[PDB]
Amino acid sequence: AQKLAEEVPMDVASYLYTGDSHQLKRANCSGRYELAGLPGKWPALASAHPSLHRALDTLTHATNFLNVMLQSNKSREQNLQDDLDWYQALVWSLLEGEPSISRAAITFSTQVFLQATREESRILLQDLSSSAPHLANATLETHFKWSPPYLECENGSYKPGWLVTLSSAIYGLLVPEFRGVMKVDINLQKVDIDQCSSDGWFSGTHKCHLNNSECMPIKGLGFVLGAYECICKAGFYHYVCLPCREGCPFCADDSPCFVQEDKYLRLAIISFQALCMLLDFVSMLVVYHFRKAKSIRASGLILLETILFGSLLLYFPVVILYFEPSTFRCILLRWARLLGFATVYGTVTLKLHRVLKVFLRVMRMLAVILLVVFWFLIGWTSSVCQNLEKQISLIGQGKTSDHLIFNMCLIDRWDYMTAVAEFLFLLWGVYLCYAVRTVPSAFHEPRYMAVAVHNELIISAIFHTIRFVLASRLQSDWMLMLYFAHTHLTVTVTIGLLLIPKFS
Amino acid sequence: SSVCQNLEKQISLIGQGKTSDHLIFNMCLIDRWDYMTAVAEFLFLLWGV
Repeated sequence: AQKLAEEVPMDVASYLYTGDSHQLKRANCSGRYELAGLPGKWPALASAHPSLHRALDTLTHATNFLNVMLQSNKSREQNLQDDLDWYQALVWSLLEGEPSISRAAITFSTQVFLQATREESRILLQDLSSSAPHLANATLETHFKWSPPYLECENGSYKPGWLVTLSSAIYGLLVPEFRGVMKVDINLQKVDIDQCSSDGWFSGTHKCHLNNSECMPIKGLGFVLGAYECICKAGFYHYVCLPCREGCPFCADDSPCFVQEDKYLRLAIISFQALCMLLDFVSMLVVYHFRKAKSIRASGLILLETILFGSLLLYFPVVILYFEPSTFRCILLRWARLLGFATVYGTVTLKLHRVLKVFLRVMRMLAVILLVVFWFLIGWTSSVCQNLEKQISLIGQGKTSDHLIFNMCLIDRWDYMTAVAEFLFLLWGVYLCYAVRTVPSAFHEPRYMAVAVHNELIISAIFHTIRFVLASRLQSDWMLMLYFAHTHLTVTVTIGLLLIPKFS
Repeated sequence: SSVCQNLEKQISLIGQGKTSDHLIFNMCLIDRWDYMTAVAEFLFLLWGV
């Protein structure tokens, strides 16, 4: 409607859309404009500047004045002596009242009329029909007469200004009739208009509807189009308002907000991780086949398969942290860590305790610490889920280093003291191995395990250290190498020292 | 540690009251930890028994 309604006035669209001197400084008009529909629905001073009210006020004052005056009894029609002076001074003061009332006429015949227009400072006035006086439209009516914006031209180029008129028909004086027509016209061209108003002058926000849309319009200049600036709300800007590439505002570009990946790297990483877990399972089967010469008695078949189930319980964290951080990730992480940890190293150290008694009842020591670890997962798990899944803190976090973003599983002071557990439960065995210093068998099994223990203490301490130190400025790739590296190092090691000799 | 490093000042507290019908009463209170505490005491003395 409004869009198709723009193909209305040729050599005026510069005066309409640009509101420009192309249709004004040089464009043959030979006709005044007409807002009888080029306005809003009708605004009728319901969508009003105050100036409308001021104009109507002076109008109605003069209207009542002349009506009651003409309603004076015995209407003489005495236009001879001085009544002409009264009407002349009246129209002078009239057009002198409004600084933007350009021309105005007043006719009274119960063809000739008084008129005046602002030349520079005086009311260029003469007893001749001018400004406005529509006896024709008053007879057609046979209230006041609203009017239309215009242009300073009837058979000429439309000069500066677009003229909106106010007009009325002089009610006569014991009945009434049409006895005159008085009307003025003011410049409806320096009149601020609103394309994005809720209701205004034919407000159409046809530049920013929804697509990250806001209209932050150009408020008051005058009767000019293209005066409704729009804003591109939280996305890109290339009359283009666009989204972001992601839920990541400040999209001066539509660039991405995440780290660059190294997928090809990650494939082989995971494959090699499966390699080690394959070796784990495989060697468990190796055990359950070849169980009948020295190793079987000195080293429990049971206790071996314990350790391997440990390693297979253990290697998960890697395959985890290739995948994305959901909160359900982090918890499995804590699960696998502590379970593989205790389940292996308990049996390890207990063998040595038994050795030490031979110097001078296994599982009824081990199931204890497995118990305590069960308890722990439960306690901490519930204390985060039931009471912190929703309320206060967030675990899976989108943390940013510098330009980019990355998700990750986060920490808590809990896992600090957990690492410290690792410290001490090894350090026991370390005391153990040290003072048990010279003690025989055809294996140097104690030297083997003691090696494991010194290894893991120093090195798993380090791994936990270099994760907790600077996690808040990590990418999601350097970390993975860390996990891969330390777990392969220490634990493939601590497999091999036990398994290697027990073939040859 | 959980208290003294996270929820000391930031978001939560313990000095805390509820109401019977429309009247006030403050106290300390609980979370899941005291639950697990109890269950440990239980099992410990079970072994003793």
